[PDB]
Amino acid sequence: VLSPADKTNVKAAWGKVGAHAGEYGAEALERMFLSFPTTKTYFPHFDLSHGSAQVKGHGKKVADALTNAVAHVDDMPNALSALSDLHAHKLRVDPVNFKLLSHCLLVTLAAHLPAEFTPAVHASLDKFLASVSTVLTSKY
Amino acid sequence: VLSPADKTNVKAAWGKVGAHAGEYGAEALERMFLSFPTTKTYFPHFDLSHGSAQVKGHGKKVADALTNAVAHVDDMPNALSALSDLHAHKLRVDPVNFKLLSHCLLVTLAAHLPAEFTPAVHASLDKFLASVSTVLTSKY
Amino acid sequence: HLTPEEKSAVTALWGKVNVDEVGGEALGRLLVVYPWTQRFFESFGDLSTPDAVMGNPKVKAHGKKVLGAFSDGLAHLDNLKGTFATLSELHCDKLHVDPENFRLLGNVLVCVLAHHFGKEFTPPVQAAYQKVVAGVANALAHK
Amino acid sequence: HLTPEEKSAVTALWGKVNVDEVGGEALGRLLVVYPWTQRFFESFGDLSTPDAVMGNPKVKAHGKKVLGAFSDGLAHLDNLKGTFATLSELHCDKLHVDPENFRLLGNVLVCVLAHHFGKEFTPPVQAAYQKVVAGVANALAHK
Ligand code: HEM
Ligand code: HEM
Ligand code: HEM
Ligand code: HEM
Repeated sequence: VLSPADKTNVKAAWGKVGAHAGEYGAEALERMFLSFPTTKTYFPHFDLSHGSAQVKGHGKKVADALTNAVAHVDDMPNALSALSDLHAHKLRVDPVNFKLLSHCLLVTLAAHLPAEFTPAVHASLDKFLASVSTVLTSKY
Repeated sequence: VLSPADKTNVKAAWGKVGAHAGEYGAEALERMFLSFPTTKTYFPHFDLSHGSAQVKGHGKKVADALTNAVAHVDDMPNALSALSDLHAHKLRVDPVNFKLLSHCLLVTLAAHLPAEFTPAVHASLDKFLASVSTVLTSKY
Repeated sequence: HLTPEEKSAVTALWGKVNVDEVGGEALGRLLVVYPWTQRFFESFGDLSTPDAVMGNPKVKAHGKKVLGAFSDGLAHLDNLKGTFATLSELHCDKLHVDPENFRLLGNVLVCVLAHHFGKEFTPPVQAAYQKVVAGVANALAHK
Repeated sequence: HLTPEEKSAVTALWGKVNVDEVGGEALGRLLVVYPWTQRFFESFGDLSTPDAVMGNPKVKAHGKKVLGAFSDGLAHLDNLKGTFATLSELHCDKLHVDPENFRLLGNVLVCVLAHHFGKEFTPPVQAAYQKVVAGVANALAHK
């Protein structure tokens, strides 16, 4: 459960992503695939080499989904319902993989926005990503 | 996130507990303390012997809380705010311990209510207990 | 590992286990309670409802193999690592099963034993089984 | 289990690490991001705001010791299981630190390295460090 302070922290930090949406999304995916090779098993249909067109395109979709989550932070189950059906019902993604991607997202943000990535904001981002993760792994 | 089916299963099953709630709470605690002895460190002030009235008394309180959670299953962060403050802010309970108690509650229910502990009900009780646990380990 | 009285209690209940059903019920319950695990069992066919899962003959037969592996654990308590070496290799290299799931299955087996044995599955008997299932999980995760 | 290319990448980055700061930063973030971990360090006094934590001298001092142990591992990658042999006995027996927390600290350290190094903390560099921190966390959990 996110605090009011968590919600404002996430808004200000994620808002700084802006035009860098696809870029940071693609980088987080690349970090996940290289750091945690078993996650590649969900993408056998992808070219997963550095700079791949498919990973770029997908990174943008992931990052835009999180942007949509931030915009609907108080109504995430409703806003992410189709994405929950995709991940939980169709893809059956092991919840461990959300932890790995969420970690790689935090790493990406820290590498890129060191001013934003204070300990308090790190904490709020981690809670935010865990909540998005719970939504996408549940079916309700 | 709980499905509509999840809420109805939990209501039905926890309803079967009734007068035994206190009793089941105490046994789950006892199961937890014996199977996972590191959890005892949160209770240095308790008599933790088998049959302990202190454990019995606390089991009733845990059970009563779950009943209240069921009653406000759509409103749990609000309904459980006092307990969140206690467990997350004051006691700083490691979230691992909630998984242990939840498991021990499921074991107790299986041992006592075998006709009611169907696979479907087991799944819904698990997701419900996970949700209560998240609320109690959250600072919001 | 286990105290002698833990061993005799554990062994006494294990000898009474419904060998045809218990493993199947644990695997079945894992698939129902933790549905992402169904990803690993696409070759089993229909797993789309709890009834379908629990009655599926591949679930029942594989469950019996899983139970035999736990039994082999109980037969080899001072050498779980060696017993499960080949199985650990399989689950890691070929199957790509995250190890947290080994702990989930072990705990589901405990729930099924409680379900089948009722008040005979006492807190101390549970405590001993928890040691067994954690040992099997650790051993499977070793590689 | 690190390759020579991974060992070279890890070693090169670690040479540039501020040894008096990074450990305190990682421990401080652990206590802020995962506030239950504060339970183990009540002797530190005020840990009640992110600012109180991050500026606590006991956090800074203990984190230096923590960092020093990672540096040990980094100079002995092929034998982390003996490099951390004593420390493992401490956290399990006396301190009762649940193992999930070792992995959390390792990942918080990764976050700190990314924060400090920015674009230099490349995806392959991270991958190598993930092996290091998993190695350390495994080695520490051994008892
Ligand atoms: C922050 C967590 C995540 C978010 C926000 C997210 C978001 C998305 C989005 C927006 C899509 C595209 C759906 C569409 O185009 O209609 C998608 C597809 C997908 N996601 Fe995720 N996802 C997350 C985590 C994961 C994880 C952890 C995995 C597995 C490692 C995963 C595997 C996939 C796969 C396999 C697809 C289908 C890709 C394709 O065929 O094009 N996702 N995800
Ligand atoms: C769903 C799980 C849980 C529920 C519903 C629950 C509920 C409660 C309730 C109702 C109280 C009494 C608060 C009051 O007087 O108003 C309480 C106190 C407490 N709980 Fe929990 N709790 C849960 C899990 C845990 C776990 C996992 C631990 C640690 C292993 C824990 C440790 C405590 C402690 C130490 C107290 C204070 C006891 C005392 O001083 O009397 N709880 N809990
Ligand atoms: C933790 C206790 C577990 C034990 C004792 C166990 C035991 C076994 C055994 C004995 C086999 C048969 C190997 C063979 O045919 O040679 C096997 C295969 C398998 N296990 Fe497990 N396992 C466990 C956990 C898991 C989990 C958690 C999953 C996934 C959720 C899993 C997925 C599989 C799969 C996919 C196979 C291959 C089945 C096939 O298609 O033939 N196992 N396991
Ligand atoms: C996983 C990486 C970790 C490493 C390398 C590590 C290393 C160390 C070292 C070297 C010491 C001895 C410091 C000294 O007194 O000279 C120590 C002590 C300690 N560690 Fe850790 N540790 C780790 C994780 C954790 C975690 C996750 C916790 C709990 C949240 C924890 C709690 C403690 C405590 C309570 C002490 C005793 C410190 C004192 O009061 O003097 N450690 N650790």
